[PDB]
Amino acid sequence: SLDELFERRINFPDFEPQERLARLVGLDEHKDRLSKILGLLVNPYGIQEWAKKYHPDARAAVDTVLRRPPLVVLAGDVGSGKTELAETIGDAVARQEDIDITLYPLSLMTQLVSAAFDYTIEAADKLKNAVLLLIDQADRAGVNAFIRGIDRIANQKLPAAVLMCTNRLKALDPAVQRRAAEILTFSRPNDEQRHYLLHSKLTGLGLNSTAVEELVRLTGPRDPNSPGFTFSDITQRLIPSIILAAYPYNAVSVHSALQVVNKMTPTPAF
Amino acid sequence: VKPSLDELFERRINFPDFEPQERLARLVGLDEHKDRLSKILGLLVNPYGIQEWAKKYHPDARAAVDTVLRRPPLVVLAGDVGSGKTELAETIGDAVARQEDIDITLYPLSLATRGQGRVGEMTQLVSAAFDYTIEAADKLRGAVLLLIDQADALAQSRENAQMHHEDRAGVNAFIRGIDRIANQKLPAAVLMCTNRLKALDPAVQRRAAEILTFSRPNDEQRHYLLHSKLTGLGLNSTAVEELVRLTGPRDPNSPGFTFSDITQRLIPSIILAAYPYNAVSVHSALQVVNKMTPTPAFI
Amino acid sequence: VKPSLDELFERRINFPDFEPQERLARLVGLDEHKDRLSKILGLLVNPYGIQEWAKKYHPDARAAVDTVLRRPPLVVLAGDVGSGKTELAETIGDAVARQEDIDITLYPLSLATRGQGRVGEMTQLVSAAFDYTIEAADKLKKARGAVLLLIDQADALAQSRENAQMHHEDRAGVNAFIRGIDRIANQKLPAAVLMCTNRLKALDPAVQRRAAEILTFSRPNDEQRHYLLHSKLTGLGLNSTAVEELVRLTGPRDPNSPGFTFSDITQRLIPSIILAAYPYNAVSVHSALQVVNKMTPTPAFI
Amino acid sequence: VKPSLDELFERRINFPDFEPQERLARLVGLDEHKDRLSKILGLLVNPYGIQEWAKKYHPDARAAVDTVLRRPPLVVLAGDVGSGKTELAETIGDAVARQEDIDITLYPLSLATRGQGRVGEMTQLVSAAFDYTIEAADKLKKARGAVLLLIDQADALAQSRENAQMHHEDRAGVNAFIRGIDRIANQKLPAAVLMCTNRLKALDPAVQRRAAEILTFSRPNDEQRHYLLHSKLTGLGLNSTAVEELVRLTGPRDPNSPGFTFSDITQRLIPSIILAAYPYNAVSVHSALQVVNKMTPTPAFID
Amino acid sequence: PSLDELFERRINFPDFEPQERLARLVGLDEHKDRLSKILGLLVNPYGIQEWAKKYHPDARAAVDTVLRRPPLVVLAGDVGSGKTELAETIGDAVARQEDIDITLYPLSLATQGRVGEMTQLVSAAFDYTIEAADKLKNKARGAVLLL
Amino acid sequence: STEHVDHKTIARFAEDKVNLPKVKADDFREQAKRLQNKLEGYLSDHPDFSLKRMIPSGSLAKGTALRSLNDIDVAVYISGSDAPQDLRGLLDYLADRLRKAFPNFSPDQVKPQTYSVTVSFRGSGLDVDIVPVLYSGLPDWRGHLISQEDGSFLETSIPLHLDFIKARKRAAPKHFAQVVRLAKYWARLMKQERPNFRFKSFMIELILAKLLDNGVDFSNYPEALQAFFSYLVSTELRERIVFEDNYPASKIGTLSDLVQIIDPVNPVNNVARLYTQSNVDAIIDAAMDAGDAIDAAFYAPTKQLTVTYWQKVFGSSFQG
Amino acid sequence: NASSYSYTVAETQTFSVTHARHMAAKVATDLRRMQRFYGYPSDADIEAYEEELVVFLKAGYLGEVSYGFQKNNNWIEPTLRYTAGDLGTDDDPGKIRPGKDVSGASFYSFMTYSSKYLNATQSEKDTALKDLPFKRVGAQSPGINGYLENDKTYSAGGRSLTRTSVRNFV
Ligand SMILES: Nc1ncnc2c1ncn2[C@@H]1O[C@H](COP(=O)(O)OP(=O)(O)OP(=O)(O)O)[C@@H](O)[C@H]1O
Ligand SMILES: Nc1ncnc2c1ncn2[C@@H]1O[C@H](COP(=O)(O)OP(=O)(O)OP(=O)(O)O)[C@@H](O)[C@H]1O
Ligand SMILES: Nc1ncnc2c1ncn2[C@@H]1O[C@H](COP(=O)(O)OP(=O)(O)OP(=O)(O)O)[C@@H](O)[C@H]1O
Ligand SMILES: Nc1ncnc2c1ncn2[C@@H]1O[C@H](COP(=O)(O)OP(=O)(O)OP(=O)(O)O)[C@@H](O)[C@H]1O
Ligand SMILES: [Mg+2]
Repeated sequence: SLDELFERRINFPDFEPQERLARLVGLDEHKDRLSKILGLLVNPYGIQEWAKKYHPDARAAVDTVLRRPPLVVLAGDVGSGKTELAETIGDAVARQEDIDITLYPLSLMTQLVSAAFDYTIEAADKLKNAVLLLIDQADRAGVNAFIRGIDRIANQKLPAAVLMCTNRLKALDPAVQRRAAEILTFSRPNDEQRHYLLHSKLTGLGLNSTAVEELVRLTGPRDPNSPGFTFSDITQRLIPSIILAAYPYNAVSVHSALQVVNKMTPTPAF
Repeated sequence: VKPSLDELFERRINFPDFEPQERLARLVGLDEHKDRLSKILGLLVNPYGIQEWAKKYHPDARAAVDTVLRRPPLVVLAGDVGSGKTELAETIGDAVARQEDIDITLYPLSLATRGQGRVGEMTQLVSAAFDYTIEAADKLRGAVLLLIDQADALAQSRENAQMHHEDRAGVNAFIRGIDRIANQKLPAAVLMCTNRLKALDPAVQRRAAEILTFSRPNDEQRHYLLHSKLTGLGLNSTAVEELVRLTGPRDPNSPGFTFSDITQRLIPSIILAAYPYNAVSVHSALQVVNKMTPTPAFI
Repeated sequence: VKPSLDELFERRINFPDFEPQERLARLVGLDEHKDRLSKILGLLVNPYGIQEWAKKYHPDARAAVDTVLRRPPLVVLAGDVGSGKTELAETIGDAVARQEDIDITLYPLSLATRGQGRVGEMTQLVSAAFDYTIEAADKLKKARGAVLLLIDQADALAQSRENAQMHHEDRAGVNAFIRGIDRIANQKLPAAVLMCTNRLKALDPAVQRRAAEILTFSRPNDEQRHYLLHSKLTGLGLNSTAVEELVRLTGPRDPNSPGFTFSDITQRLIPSIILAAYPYNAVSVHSALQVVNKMTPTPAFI
Repeated sequence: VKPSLDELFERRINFPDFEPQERLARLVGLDEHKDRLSKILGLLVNPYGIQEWAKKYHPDARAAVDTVLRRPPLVVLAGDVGSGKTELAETIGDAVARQEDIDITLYPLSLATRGQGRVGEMTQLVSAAFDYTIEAADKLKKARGAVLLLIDQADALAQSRENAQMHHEDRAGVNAFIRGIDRIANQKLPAAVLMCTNRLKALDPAVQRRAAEILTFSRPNDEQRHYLLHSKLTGLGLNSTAVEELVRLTGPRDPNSPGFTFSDITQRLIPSIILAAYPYNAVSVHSALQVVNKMTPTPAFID
Repeated sequence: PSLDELFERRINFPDFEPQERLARLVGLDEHKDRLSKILGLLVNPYGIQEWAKKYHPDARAAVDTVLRRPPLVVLAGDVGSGKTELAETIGDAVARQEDIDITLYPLSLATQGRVGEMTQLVSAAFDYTIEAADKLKNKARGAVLLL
Repeated sequence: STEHVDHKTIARFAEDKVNLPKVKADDFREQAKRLQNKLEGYLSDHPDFSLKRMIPSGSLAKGTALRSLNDIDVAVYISGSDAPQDLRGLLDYLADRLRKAFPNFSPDQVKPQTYSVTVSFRGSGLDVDIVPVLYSGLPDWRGHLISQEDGSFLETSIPLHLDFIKARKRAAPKHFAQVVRLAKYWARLMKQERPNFRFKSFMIELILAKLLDNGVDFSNYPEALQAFFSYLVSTELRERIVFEDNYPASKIGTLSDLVQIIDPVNPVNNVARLYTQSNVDAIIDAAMDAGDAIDAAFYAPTKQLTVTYWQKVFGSSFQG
Repeated sequence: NASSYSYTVAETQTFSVTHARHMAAKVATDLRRMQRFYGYPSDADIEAYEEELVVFLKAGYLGEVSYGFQKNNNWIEPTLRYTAGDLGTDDDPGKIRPGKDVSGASFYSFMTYSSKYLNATQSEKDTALKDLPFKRVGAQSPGINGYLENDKTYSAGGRSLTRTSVRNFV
């Protein structure tokens, strides 16, 4: 039940979070929506001032946005960069609202969840400025315990939000999804994501920039029916095979890498 | 009480041995499969070799090498029936023993892990199997290969409804052993062969470092096979061409012969048709293949 | 606590014997199957014949002859109902026994091997049945005897695992059969496995590839129908003109219909002819014609 | 824990007895079925009868008589509903018991042999039921007695394995059913299996080939309808012209229309004629004509 | 089949959560009134019997037919329009409107193909409903809602 | 066993599923306080108006409110000869005075009912249920309340009732109020499961207050609940409950009522007067079953079983 | 379409300590319920009785045990007797009548040993009774003033306790 055992601790605004946010590629649209949706959930006052400045006469538009339960669900493949976004998103929101933000990650049972929520509300009541709780990875009583803790935060006018990272949306409890204010889906890596993924790993393999561009193209959706390479495929199949084919009597070659990718077939969608 | 070793592990095999390297030599068309499987296993038993390779050509690229080395020690051989999955896995240890100049021991898992149906027996039998494999590897210098000859029976998908809770638990104990070997640096690798890849649990499938598919032989493969096997039967090259044609898909929808269809069905049937009164005849050898139909395949 | 032999293995048949001999001679049209079965079973007990055959004709090639012997000793008999799959499978060991001057024992696998429902029982019962077969064959290993393991209803014991409705236990039993066949083959034990099925297509694809031979049985053709009737109608006072009309009528009356089986003629047609005359009359051509026209063959699987 | 007789086999019937004799003789139009059925069943009890026949008529045909005895003692009663399959199957042992001067016990197979879903349960229940059949006959094997195994709901137990909508255990239950039949034939036991089905085509081809005889039951013709109506309309003051009218009307009125069954005449038409008169009126010719015209025969199966 | 296995999460009315949810929902104001009216009349028809005594004392048959009505209200419509939110929370408005406690039994049919399962889930749902509704018989002490 | 479910497990269950959230409860009290303040202002403009005061009388004012609260309970004191004597017309009179008191509300939003008059808000607020009290100036706002069960006039003081409750809440800072909610939650579940089960909320508070006066410890919820249950079964509700907060015990004398739980304000008024033997048996059986469960949970070997026993007391929402 | 399914069952479990603790736990509940209304038996005593019952149920030595109040050599209400049986129905503890005249009666426990206890060698008993909480005096069997009501049965995996409650005559 000790604060040390539950979570690492990161204060925003901090320099590391800002610089990791710059590292993130292909998630710009997610970064904006996640910042603004978290920004309104913690600080309702913030949008109202924007409202009266640009559309004060209007009240029906803002009132839908004003009242939402404080859960955000980030769903994507394993290693999709969704975890990196949630750890640093609190910093981005901080600069928007220009208020200090504190983040509590979570390990990956009913009793472990309740304290995390109870600790979160304790600190969040006193600040009255916000507090970010991230359940980094995700029996029935524990499911209930998580539901209950969200309800407490929503009933009380608390600047606190819950981020939940789950690999798949199929099995999410219906009571959980109704409570989530927003559901974010993280698809298979785009051209921007696949380049930076491939460019770092192919470092020192003697492959010129032109080659890694052609790998980005080949690991792509192609026809609208075809899905394109997942994160797992590139890092756990493509790049390993490239090294394995060269080992042990040759170096990797642009021709050899090209033959690996063309033969390789991306995993099908659900 | 701990189950006996022979209760779980059938007959253990040691490499290098003469029988394995000759059985590996007899395989035809699996040269690409051999190299990848021999490289993966060699890296799983000995990780020092890739570091030497990196220095020669790509010393800077530490992160690239780590993606290979850090993969789990599980390789699944799946594909069509009679395609050389079981043959390659039993004898590939010899090629790894000779390249790395260490002796290797192969532990084949028995169907006794299913047990007598006492609750908790499945979990304990499968756990004890991984325990023995880890024990031998922890003391090693040497290499320990864990082989599952029929993986689809031992670790079927837990989603499926027509299976017991003891059945699913044995699948769960099976997942835990693979991870448990992976955390430790032991020189051990797990090979499993299944006719049906879709029967395996998804958690197993993601854990495998690599999945090698075995299929029915193509025009070039059947030709190379038929020459080596039909040697000394007095069959001319024009005849073996027609045998290559006849041992393929006779319809776009039909599959064509497997490796086993040629070596264990067609060849003995050619000879047995002559035995014991007459010599092998082109006319007779052509008449037996036309009667014969390839082994059917799964939907 | 191992299961008993009587719990897994029906009644054992011993050869040579005068009944299996007499039953085997009654079979019509199976001469090629008898020959191939004798070649496979004969080489199983005595591999020298093919090695002597190699020297005379193909001495330079010993891979090919070694290929005949090292394969698994599984023969599948499949085809139409009532066509002699089961009769031939039971009595073939007699013919092999006399020719090889050897004693052979036949083990019929019982359908009790599937079990009563506890987990692992089917895998335990099937594997147990092979241990008995392996142990007996080890004692007789030129081998001083052979062991034949017969699986009379193949589709129930070995079903394609792709079928969704079966239980996980059922697929586990098929795998136990697969490992059993491989197990006998890896050792040089003089044991063979024979399985008969009405439905070859239901059998698992991994079962089929391990079969050394697959023998197909069908319903008798015009000639086969003539020999079978002529021998059975001896002493019934029917001339050759009447039996010619019986052969025509026992043939398929419709281009798509099957026509009479072997079982149809011996166990249905000729008995019905006798019994209509019984007990107050002799067999009449007029009566023999009428019972045949009324009778229809047994239908076939689509 | 061996399954008990009662769970597998319902309630056995013994022969000879007064009830079965009375019911059998009431059957109209099954004379050629009785003789056929009593010949086969009598030849299983006493093989000498046919052997003596061969000597007198066909001495040279030694193989022929052996074929009649070695067949699997299976007969199939199939045909239209309410035609007498179950009534004849049940009572046929009585006429056999009296003529062969022995006592016959009829075991009616229960549908409990299908089980309640355990893996292999059906195969072991069906197997154990044949074991009991064989135990009872093994003691009895001139035969001291005869055993009859009845399966009136036969299409439910033996279904063609080619059908897609059935479990693996359903297909294993047919195979166990097959092997049990083969097991009875292999031994000399005086036991015969009789099975009745509404749909002969639903039965498995492997079952149908082992049928030593297949008996086809159909709806009554004018003669059988006349005898049946005349027998049970006696005493109701209905004249010869009236019963003739009722016989015409209880027949197929079109190529499409199937015509009246045996059960429709006995268990529907006659009691409805009585109930219309009951309880304040006598049976009237005009009432009987109204009742027949209202009533329609039972629809037949498409196959 | 267990009550826990059959009926997912049981909802008890009145409660402030469903009351607030039902106020938030928009575009179904006409449906709210009707559904609350129709359900209230079906679960609590006692008011009609006092009404009937003053106006039509002789008409026993007429009041019987209102007590015997099949209490089925159907929500047919294009998905995602908010009718599932309405169905789950409409019971809170009926409890306060009728001043009686209500329990809600929610069944999800789409959430195997096994033969007889349709009948197993449907009949068992009505059996638990009728067990609970029989204990409330007499004004009724409460109501039961099967969804 | 007690390791699987303890006092804490009951306390956290009460916040999550039994208690009404404080933010919701204060907001509900603010609807009433606005109506009260409007009545004070209108009374200042018109001294002859009959509706001299409005006082919150319900669980929300007691701090015993449940998550399942139907509506806010307030009492309005009617003064002056204009008020009709019959129940039907007194309510109509009150509604008419209320509409005149609140000009902004629509006439149809104020609705007379069987034993009270309801004011319903337009958007998302709870109706306010107003019980008419006939007031003739007696001290501590004593008057003739309208009984919500049958409509009979009861002479009592609601402000004194509130002081009684608050004295017990001062005797057990947070626990007495929590045990009252737990007992009222159990009773509400019991009302739907057991026919002939009737149990008044005010009455439950009177019975629990006696046990608190008797030294029963409320610091442990399982133990205190079991004492409340063991009292009901042992006593069988045939022992009279009387409090000397405002009058001597002798003053009641003799009553022929089957259940005797006396108003601490008025010795003539018996809260249990409407309770019958058929009601009493149903309470005792449920109190027996409830006590069997809580004790079975104390010796239960596993948590799965221990939760199931507690579900007999608190229903399906208890998951432990 | 649609489908049918088959199922498998695990091997039937031997009666174990958990099974014994499942039944003994419900007994201790009935003793505590009795204490609440009649002041006996003690909390500390209830545990000793429960722990003894586990040892005896696990060993199979037990046949019948009775707890409750007695006048002279006759049990009086409340008095609960549990009988070991081979046979499944498992019930929740409770259903203890209160308000009965305890009078000058006292609490007492009597236990009847099973056939298996009588056959077992005494060295064998000590190994099975190794963990017993207290030694027990013997051979003072009481009677029953009133009639006997079978109200509850507790069932473990293999074995069951059938309980009868003594009912005073009215
Ligand atoms: N590619 C190949 N080259 C030469 N021989 C082969 C080849 N594939 C199969 N065979 C022959 O076929 C036989 C059976 O193959 P094997 O059983 O090893 O694979 P498998 O059929 O996939 O295993 P399973 O029994 O699980 O189907 C071997 O004895 C081998 O000699
Ligand atoms: N080729 C044949 N020549 C003569 N008679 C035959 C032949 N085949 C079958 N019969 C007759 O048919 C009977 C039944 O055949 P059998 O049961 O042995 O094979 P099967 O019917 O194919 O096996 P299954 O029981 O699986 O259908 C035999 O008793 C035999 O008299
Ligand atoms: N040939 C017949 N003559 C007179 N009555 C008959 C005849 N056949 C059937 N019935 C009447 O029908 C009744 C039931 O017949 P039965 O049960 O044998 O018909 P079934 O269709 O063969 O039965 P099932 O449908 O159960 O197999 C008998 O009691 C009898 O009254
Ligand atoms: N029989 C009665 N005699 C005197 N006063 C009563 C009586 N019943 C209710 N009251 C008064 O009404 C007030 C409300 O008690 P009530 O029984 O309505 O419970 P409640 O507080 O409304 O609880 P809930 O709203 O949770 O049901 C009490 O404070 C009490 O002063
Ligand atoms: Mg209230």
